[PDB]
Amino acid sequence: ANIVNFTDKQFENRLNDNLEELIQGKKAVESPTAFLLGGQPGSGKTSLRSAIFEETQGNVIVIDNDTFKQQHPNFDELVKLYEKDVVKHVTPYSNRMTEAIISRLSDQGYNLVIEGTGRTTDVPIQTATMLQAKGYETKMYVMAVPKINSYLGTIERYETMYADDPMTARATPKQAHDIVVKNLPTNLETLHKTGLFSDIRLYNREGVKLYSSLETPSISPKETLEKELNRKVSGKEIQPTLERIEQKMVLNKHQETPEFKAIQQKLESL
Amino acid sequence: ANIVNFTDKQFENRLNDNLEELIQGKKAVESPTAFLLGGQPGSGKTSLRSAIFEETQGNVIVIDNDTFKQQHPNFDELVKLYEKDVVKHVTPYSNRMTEAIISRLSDQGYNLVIEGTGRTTDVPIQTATMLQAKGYETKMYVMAVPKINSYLGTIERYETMYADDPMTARATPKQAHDIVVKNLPTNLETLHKTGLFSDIRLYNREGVKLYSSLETPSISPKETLEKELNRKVSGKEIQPTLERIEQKMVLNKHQETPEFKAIQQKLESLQP
Amino acid sequence: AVTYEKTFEIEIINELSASVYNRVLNYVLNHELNKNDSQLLEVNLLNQLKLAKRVNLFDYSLEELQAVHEYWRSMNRYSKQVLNK
Amino acid sequence: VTYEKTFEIEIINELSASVYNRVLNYVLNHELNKNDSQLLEVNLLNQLKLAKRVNLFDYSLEELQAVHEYWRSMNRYSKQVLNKEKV
Repeated sequence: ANIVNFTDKQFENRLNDNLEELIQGKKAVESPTAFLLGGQPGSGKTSLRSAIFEETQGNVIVIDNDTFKQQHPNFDELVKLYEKDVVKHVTPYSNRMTEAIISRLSDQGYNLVIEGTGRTTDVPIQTATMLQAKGYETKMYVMAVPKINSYLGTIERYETMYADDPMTARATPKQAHDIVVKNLPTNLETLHKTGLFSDIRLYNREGVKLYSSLETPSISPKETLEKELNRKVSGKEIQPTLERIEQKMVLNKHQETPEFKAIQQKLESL
Repeated sequence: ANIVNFTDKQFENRLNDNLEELIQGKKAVESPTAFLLGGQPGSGKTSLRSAIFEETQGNVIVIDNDTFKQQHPNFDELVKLYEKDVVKHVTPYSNRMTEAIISRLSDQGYNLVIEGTGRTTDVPIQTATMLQAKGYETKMYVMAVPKINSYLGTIERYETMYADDPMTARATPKQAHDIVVKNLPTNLETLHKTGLFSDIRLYNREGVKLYSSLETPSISPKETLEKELNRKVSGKEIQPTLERIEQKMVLNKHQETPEFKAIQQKLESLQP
Repeated sequence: AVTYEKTFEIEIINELSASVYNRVLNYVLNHELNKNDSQLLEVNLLNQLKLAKRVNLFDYSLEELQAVHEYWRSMNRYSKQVLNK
Repeated sequence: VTYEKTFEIEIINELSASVYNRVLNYVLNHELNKNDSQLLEVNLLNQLKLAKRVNLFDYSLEELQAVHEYWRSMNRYSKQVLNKEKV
């Protein structure tokens, strides 16, 4: 409790600014649509945002839990006490802020994009059900990317953030990446069966639609996603990324890590 | 085609942005006042802006010719072509823009501060006469600063600007400074005689009003200004400035210059 | 119709800008500054960041995205100096 | 007002004019829609306009030094974003 806590007034002032920022250039509509995202960390879900922005001709609001963590009223004091381990202390705030925003924006009828990994089915089911009760159509757009490419992506994201700010940069546990990779295929089939989503789609990093339950109702998203996740990536396709990451790690003075050494071998092994 | 020239359209678009920028937060009034500034380069005339801002409760527009020099449409090309001697090539543009801005803003009736050195008597006379014909009260506020302090000011200014951008920094030719110091005292008396200015004031570096023709109409501004221009500055007073200049010149790697050698020599003699 | 290189730049920009914006917003709010007073150094900065964030990154070229990324790196550095006197 | 603050203000005004003018020149030369905040260079121009609306005479020396750094950073940043060529 104490400093990790905050007043309703502090919460309110932040909620109001968040709302002001998010609705800029946006307009509520009669039949709103909510797009729940999915895909393991590193897959590149930003590509899904592009496809949805296009579909809605720009009239859509993206709700990303992570963008509110450093907004905790006492973030500065919390950081001085916990430094790199501050994240766990402010997640509650971010979670509450995220739910407050979704609730307010869905009450008004804005088209929404909800950042997510699809690690579980209960979260998206809960969200979709709550939204449909408010008159929303709900879709689920998910990244379908080879596990090796998304894993390298988590590493590159970290090294890049590190280069920008060594203070707040923090790696994605490989366990967190692998758990989504392992459960996502089965989870999408489970979601397919609920019929809650008008359309469940799989996309690659270039925004190419690889699957659509609306288009192929009897085809499960499972096998198609698994195939992509386990697809063997050629050295020709992977070498460029390896070198790019390698160079960033050298700059960050991160050569003495299993990640750097593994990239060296996997690279020299070509 | 001569990069020194520019189209009336280019001038017009810049004039429009300038007006939009300058009137922002200001308002034209029924009986406007214009303040013509005076003082040699390095005399810290921005201090005058501060006093006038206070007097007008912030409702005043500052017109400064120098702020338009790099606004020349082909400034970049002119900089590579003429380099260090580029200023004289963009002055035609800046002079034209400055007069256009003064004309447009005075047509409306905004309170104005016109940056100037007071090198001449005729420019401010013509300016004030033109303004009065537009319903303006015209005043003249001038910096009264020892010639050693203003000279040092031009050096600190150059070295400081150089530190921010070597390509943007330009030294103040000593003649630009010395000529004003020489003309000003007499020029102010000549201006005082015209009766064009409701008030002619002299301010020191600290913002202290040293003279006001309005308060003492039978006293000439000349002697008071000459006394401060020629005032002998002590070892202290300039020491902090010399130290600031040294710090910048070391940073700028300008130690191998007469100025620097003079600064260190002086600073050494001022040590306990 | 997007590239991985650009969408990756956008992801990084979105995380960095959030951090910078939040830092300034937090200060303005814990300090009770009038958000409607652009004369205040921190509020003026907040308003500039608001203007910077209102853009659509999906309509920028790779070069422009790299520029936006540097913009936020610069504001990350600047905000720290302005807030931490 | 002090000479120290006055000098800081004089430098700020000179540097800001340099940076603003560079940006203004580019926007005008490239005929960019000044009312389109989506255009990267116009967005920057508008931020600079916002920066210039402040009354520096009301700032402390510390606030002025921060403003001075602002213009140094925008001086650096503008040189990078003003990438497109042409007359």
